[PDB]
Amino acid sequence: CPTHADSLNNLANIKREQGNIEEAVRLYRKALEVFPEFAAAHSNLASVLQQQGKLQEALMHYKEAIRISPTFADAYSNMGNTLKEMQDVQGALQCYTRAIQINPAFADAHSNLASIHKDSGNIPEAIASYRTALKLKPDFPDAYCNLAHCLQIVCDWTDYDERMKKLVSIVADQLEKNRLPSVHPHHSMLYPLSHGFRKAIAERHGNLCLDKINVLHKPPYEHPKDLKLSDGRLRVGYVSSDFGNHPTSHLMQSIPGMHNPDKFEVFCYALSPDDGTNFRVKVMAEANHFIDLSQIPCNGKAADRIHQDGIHILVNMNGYTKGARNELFALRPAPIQAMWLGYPGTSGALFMDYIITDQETSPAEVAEQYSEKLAYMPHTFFIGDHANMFPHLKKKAVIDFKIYDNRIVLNGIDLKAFLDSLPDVKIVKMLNMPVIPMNTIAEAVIEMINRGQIQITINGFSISNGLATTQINNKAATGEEVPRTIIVTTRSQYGLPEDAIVYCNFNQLYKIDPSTLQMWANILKRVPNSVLWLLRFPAVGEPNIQQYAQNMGLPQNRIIFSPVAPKEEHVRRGQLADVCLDTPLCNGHTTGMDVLWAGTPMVTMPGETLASRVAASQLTCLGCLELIAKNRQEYEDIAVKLGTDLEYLKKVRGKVWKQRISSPLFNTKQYTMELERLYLQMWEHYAAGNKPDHMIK
Amino acid sequence: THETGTTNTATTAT
Ligand SMILES: COc1ccccc1[C@H](NS(=O)(=O)c1ccc2[nH]c(=O)ccc2c1)C(=O)N(CC(=O)O)Cc1cccs1
Repeated sequence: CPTHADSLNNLANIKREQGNIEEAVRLYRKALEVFPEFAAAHSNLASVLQQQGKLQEALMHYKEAIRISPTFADAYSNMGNTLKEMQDVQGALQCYTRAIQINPAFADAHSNLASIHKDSGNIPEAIASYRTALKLKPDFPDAYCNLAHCLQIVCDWTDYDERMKKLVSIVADQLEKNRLPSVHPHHSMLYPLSHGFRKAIAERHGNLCLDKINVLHKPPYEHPKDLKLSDGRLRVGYVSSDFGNHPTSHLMQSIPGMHNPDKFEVFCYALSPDDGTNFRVKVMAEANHFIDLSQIPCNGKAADRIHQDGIHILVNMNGYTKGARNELFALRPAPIQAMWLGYPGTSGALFMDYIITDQETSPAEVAEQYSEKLAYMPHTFFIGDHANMFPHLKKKAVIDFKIYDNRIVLNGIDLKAFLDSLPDVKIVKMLNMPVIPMNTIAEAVIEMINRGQIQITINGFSISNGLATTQINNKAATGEEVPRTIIVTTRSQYGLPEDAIVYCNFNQLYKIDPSTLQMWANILKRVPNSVLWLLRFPAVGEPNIQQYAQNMGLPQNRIIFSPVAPKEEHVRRGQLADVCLDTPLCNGHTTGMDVLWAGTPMVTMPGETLASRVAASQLTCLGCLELIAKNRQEYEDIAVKLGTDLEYLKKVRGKVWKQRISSPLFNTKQYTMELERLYLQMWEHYAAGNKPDHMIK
Repeated sequence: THETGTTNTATTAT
């Protein structure tokens, strides 16, 4: 009787919705025993197999369904999602467009197509396709929420207030109904969700990893209970997809080689293949052991490898980011597993014991935001490799085109040597700043900039246009090598005014909300002639920001946009700003380190989420408590005082310029030593037979 | 930046 197969298939669909994936698989397969040419059952089975990480087996059943039913649009759209996950974008597009050609009214396929456009950087098409999906299927949480992030990306704040209301409403309903929330964990920081909801979002995405390891039927691992097998050394394993040209390496690439080999054995587990860059070379050369898990795609086999190395502390540097294999942590190959640096938030997951943070970022009163126990670094948990990557910015000189420290700037390894042969340079006391007068050399340098020349040679020294670094040395532009030439950086290169205060923010525009721009507008209105310097990130967000700024009483000529730049130029041109205005919604993280390395004071208002308090943690470690605001009034007042009291601005810029060297903020050696002391507190705690507890010293 | 999630469609047998 046909109801037999149909009933098994429809019951399986219910079981899938309930989260009982195993039982759903069983019922789908029973349906195929009863009715072998059952197109729907082939496709529904492939769906749950995809959810279990059995991608090739899912593809096979999708094709079977389509062989049985060539116009089965559900199967084409579902297959597209599997191909997208396998990184076959053209295959995914071919499937989605086939499904929509079969059924133009197929809401889900329009939304899945939109997700390709969103990931490709084609935000207008993504918005169009998400809007078609919501028109066809008005109750559609994935489409609504991913549309909302599209609008965040381009700073479209049309009906932003009702958007946040409905986002929160959708999450509440999904959490109450035991469904996976349609807001992603890495985005939950951006919306006015409760801390409970953000933690629950995290836990649910973590649960996805369990469905993919449960099919491995692996028993629990036996873990080391001492250090005898490792010669008294603690074995630390750093797991990351980002050993390569990625901001995480720009932060911590020095740390594996700075560990003390008398008490630590360092294993780096790469989740990505070798991208050929010096970042990957350095970690592969300096770690005691380097293991390319990108060659071991089975998470059961990869976890076995970790466990065979005898790791004591395994460090999750991905969290919920591209390239993560949190399945590895779900299998628990190590007795202690910690979140660190790469992901600004909680995993919400039982399989992570600790998050490495600090008392400024994560004060004890807000411990309930995290599923992990808190493990404190003594100053800030943030770190950057700037002192190793960008030593040419330790010193600077200027040209007195008339004296400013940030209108025409020179940096270089050989800059001092160059200046030794210019007898008319003046040394200004502010740690000392040399000042080139408006002489023959200065005119040639300024002429190079105005004509867009690439570089000139003066007294045997190469002098480079700071806009042309990729034509001179591509490896210098990326931060893989220290630039060799003397580089010239000027406000004229970016259209910034020579006679006014520059406030900057170099973050992606999705970190800005209406509340932030209003606060920036309040500041500019109180500092005459000052401008705000932002990035085209993306470009299509520029007219939205200009329009909202103008509605707040700010003419368009008050906001200047530049393009996104290679890493080294992005850090170097921070020297042209007077002040950085941090985004309170989600602070600059890497970019906070970047701007302070240039000596630019950063004003910040720490919030409640981890992502909203990082900049203040950085400024506390730096030693500039006067840059940290307790509320919006203080944030504006601090920024206006810096833009109007020029003696105070010189004082505060002088602090940053000096303390980036003398404070712990950029000191990777001290960081690694304190990191080691924290690892040993963790290990001893476990070795005494205790479950994880807070390590706040 | 992570890949945007997608929506699988469940087919009802009739
Ligand atoms: C190699 O860079 C990866 C790799 C993976 C993920 C993010 C980045 C990277 N983060 S980073 O710390 O390095 C970095 C760089 C330049 C930057 N230039 C600026 O003007 C302002 C900020 C900035 C930040 C990034 O944010 N990019 C922007 C994007 O996604 O389109 C990609 C890049 C653009 C120019 C070189 S790289």
